[PDB]
Amino acid sequence: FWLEVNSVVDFFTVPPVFVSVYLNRSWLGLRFLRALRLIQFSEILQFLNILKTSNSIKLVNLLSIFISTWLTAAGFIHLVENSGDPWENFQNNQALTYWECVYLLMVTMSTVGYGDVYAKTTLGRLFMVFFILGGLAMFASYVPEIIELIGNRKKYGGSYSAVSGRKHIVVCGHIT
Amino acid sequence: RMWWAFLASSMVTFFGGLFIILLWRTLKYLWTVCCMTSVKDWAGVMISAQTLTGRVLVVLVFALSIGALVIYFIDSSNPIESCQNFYKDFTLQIDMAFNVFFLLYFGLRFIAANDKLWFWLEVNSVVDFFTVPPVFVSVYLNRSWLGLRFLRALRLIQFSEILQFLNILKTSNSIKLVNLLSIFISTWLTAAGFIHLVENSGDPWENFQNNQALTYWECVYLLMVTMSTVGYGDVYAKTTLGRLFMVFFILGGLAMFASYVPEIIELIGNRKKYGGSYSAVSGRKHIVVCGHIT
Amino acid sequence: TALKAGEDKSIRLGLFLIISGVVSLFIFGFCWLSPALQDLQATEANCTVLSVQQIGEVFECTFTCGADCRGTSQYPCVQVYVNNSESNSRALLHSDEHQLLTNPKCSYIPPCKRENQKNLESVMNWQQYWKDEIGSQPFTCYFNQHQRPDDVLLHRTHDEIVLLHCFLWPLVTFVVGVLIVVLTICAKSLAVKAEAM
Amino acid sequence: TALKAGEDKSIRLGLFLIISGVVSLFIFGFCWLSPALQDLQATEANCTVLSVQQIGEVFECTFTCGADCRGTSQYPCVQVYVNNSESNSRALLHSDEHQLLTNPKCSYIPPCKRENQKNLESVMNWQQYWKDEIGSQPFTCYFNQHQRPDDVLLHRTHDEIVLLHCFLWPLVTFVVGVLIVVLTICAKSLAVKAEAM
Ligand SMILES: [K+]
Ligand SMILES: [K+]
Repeated sequence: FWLEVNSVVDFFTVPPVFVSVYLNRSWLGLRFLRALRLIQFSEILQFLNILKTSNSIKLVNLLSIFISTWLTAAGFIHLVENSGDPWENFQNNQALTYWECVYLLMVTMSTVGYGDVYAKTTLGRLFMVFFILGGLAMFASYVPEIIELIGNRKKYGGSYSAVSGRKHIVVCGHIT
Repeated sequence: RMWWAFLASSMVTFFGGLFIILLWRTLKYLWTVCCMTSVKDWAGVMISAQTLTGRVLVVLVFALSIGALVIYFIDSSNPIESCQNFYKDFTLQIDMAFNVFFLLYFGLRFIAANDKLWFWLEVNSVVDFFTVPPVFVSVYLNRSWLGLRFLRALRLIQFSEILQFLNILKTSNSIKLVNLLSIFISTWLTAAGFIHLVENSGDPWENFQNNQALTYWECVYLLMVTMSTVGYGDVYAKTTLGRLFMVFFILGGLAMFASYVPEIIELIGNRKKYGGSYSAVSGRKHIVVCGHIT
Repeated sequence: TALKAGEDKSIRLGLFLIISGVVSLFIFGFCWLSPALQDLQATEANCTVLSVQQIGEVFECTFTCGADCRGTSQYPCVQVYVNNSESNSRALLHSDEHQLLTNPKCSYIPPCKRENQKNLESVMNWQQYWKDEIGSQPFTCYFNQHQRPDDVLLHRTHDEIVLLHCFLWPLVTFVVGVLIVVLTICAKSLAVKAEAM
Repeated sequence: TALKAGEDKSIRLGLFLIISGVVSLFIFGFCWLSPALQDLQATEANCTVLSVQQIGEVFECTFTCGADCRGTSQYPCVQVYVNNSESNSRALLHSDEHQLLTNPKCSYIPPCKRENQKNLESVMNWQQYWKDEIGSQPFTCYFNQHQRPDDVLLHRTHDEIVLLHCFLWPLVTFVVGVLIVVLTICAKSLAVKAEAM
């Protein structure tokens, strides 16, 4: 339980906020890790019976892993660019907003790369090399994202909502 | 400033050595038109390969090659104007202490590998001819040169042998995967060395005036941003030679070096394998079930 | 009783903190050594002021007024020369590397303010503070006779406390990583040996 | 006895050095010919100084102080005119192409130093050196009457030794490549013919 991922998200979120109210001073630290809580959003739609097939549960699980990873990686770039390199006395920092980091990640991971925004610190360049090499060719380059996409198309129905006043009939055997 | 004497020491040793080996074979051919050999199989051969305790002729020369490559990373970070740290310090003194081993190990391989000609133009032999003589020139002139030393990164290719001899690495499939992965890292660090060299020195038709002060890490980053096809253009090659090299690395890196197919077959081949040995733990009873299991 | 599943994750985390510590020390090595291998070649020395004056040149500085203010104002150039007693020769006094690199012409930069009179006064009171000490008073000062014998500084390029933080913290993660795996392999392998009783 | 495996690799290396030599000569052809086909149109000529003077204009130069120093300082503009005897007409004296392209207004650039007095003295002693030779002394000088009849140089754009290096070294690799394949095909095909005895 202690080294469970959702437990790690609490250890990097909760104590800093006690320090912040004790010192009466906010700190814009690793709080973005709260975005990693979106991964289990499939459980909410499944418990509320909004989400149907196991196939659609797999699709929403994959889609939420993409959004939460995108918002997390944008948080790491945000932190690492707004604070300089320490060997540079923190002087080479860059005033990227969080939304410029979200945009930079999208323009990079689509491989467009305009270079209107890019990481300038040495740490930011190390993180972008990691996010390019891990984001392509490991995190993307799945195969089940197409098998589940066509698996959503094969399914001929579930229940026949029988409407009142209409007569009804069932046909079976060799139907072709 | 001098520079071409360092380069000549490698070009002359390699081509001259090719010719003396070729001509030693040629004069033996002419001899029939005109009309200690036991010790080499004993000494060194019995510890270099397939002899279990041979770590002193593989793990050691690997760790020294990584040390020589790290020393190159250190050396490339400076503006090359120093006259104090580049001598009796963690620079040329220790660099020569690492490189003298490669002379001995090259000689030991030369006296063992009977076929001199196939051995001379072997890739790992070529890496020694472009590394070793320049460092003798450097300690003779008492002046470091940041030449082709990055080629020591091409020694990482055989890192699979170390993990296999130490029994760290299991299946032949995982050996193929680590062999491919090490070819990528060593090629990336090598190509970054060629761009580094070719951008920090200008085009010669431009009197070397159009040079660009890229660090080695900016060249490593440039190669990654290029080969992923992102291409921000925050860093790019400005010299005519650097642009020729980037056109080659784009055309050879895509569509030949990448565009393999076994990198997916080995990736799924790592997923099929249901186990190897059943570590039988003491005190637990045990049973085996077989036949038609479904 | 899922102890096998937690344990293997504990060993993987210990190995991760070992490798992360080693790699973090490697990375911080290559990028700190350029600053550090520069500053260890800059020697501490004794120096004494020869003269203080304005050279009649005037330079720009950037002031601030909140919300990315593009405020700019001029100030007069002061020069100060010293005899550097470690070389028995002239050098310019420059205070620190950031000042030197932001204007290498002049010995001082006033903290650039909204009004010209506040720049003028600041430079004049700095000049007047040094006019009291044109003399034999030895000044502990930093010089680089190895590759930069022209300018001398009052302060070093880096505060060594952040350098030391930047090596002690990754070394702590390496030590925690090996200490995690060394403690946990007993609670794995010897716990079952003592529970078999 | 693996001689077949080494031999074929020897032939492939010889063919590689042939093709690499030919392609390297082709590449260095296209990029050297723009400089070379310019400098062969610049003629050596005799010229004589008409006047030396300052025109009262002042220009910037960049000085250095170590660690990518952005040092800048001004200097006074000198002009020197010559009669170019190959055209019996005025031209400005410009020393070399780098000087001309870094400031085409003025005949000389002082090596830009930290103090203005060192720029002033350098320009004044250069002017004074030419004040001794305002006369009939023929000056061997380089002129381009084909497309640039306005300025004259004391030096050429390139040192021909690097041009010659840049063609002799790839030609050597072509010669080594063909000499490798021509020597090795005998040690392949005639060695077996003489071993069959
Ligand atoms: K692109
Ligand atoms: K771009």
